[PDB]
Amino acid sequence: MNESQWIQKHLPCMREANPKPRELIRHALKKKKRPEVVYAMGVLLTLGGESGLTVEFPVPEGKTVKVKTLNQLVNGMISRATMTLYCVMKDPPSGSMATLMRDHIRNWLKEESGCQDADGGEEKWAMVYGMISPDMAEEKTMLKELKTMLHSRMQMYALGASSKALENLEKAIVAAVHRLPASCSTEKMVLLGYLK
Repeated sequence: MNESQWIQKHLPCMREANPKPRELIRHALKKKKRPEVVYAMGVLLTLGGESGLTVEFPVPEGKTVKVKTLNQLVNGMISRATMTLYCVMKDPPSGSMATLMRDHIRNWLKEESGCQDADGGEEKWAMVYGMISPDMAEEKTMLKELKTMLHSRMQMYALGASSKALENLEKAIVAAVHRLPASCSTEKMVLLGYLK
């Protein structure tokens, strides 16, 4: 229940959207996320009580087939996901089937769409980097060596180091954060929340 909050809680990129159903749709389309995901959010919204999200979506290519069973839905999502999802919105199921489709799409969004993992990419490391001079990093401490690792990571990317080399360093960083003392309990699981 409450698809908007569900979407926003579980698909981080969507928190930047105005919480209304259509606004979420206009937002993800603008951001040009994979077509499957935006259509899945459409279905999840409709099945939750929104009634005309169809006009928000670009009509996809091909025959407009109808989607009654969890079966059709799951097979249509192999090579024709957008069309099948769009067809769900356009002529929605009811009762128990609606529930099965709902839990399917929700589960799909949460664990297979790739849209549930936080922002990877360079912005990530610069963000976690700007978290260590606010922290008195002058402190007789090895927490300052984290910042020097993080600095070298951002530096390495600019200076052209391979993905493999970059990845070693990322493993080391995550290693060093785990090996931080128990008085950094909260600080640990925050840092580990941004780097997985």
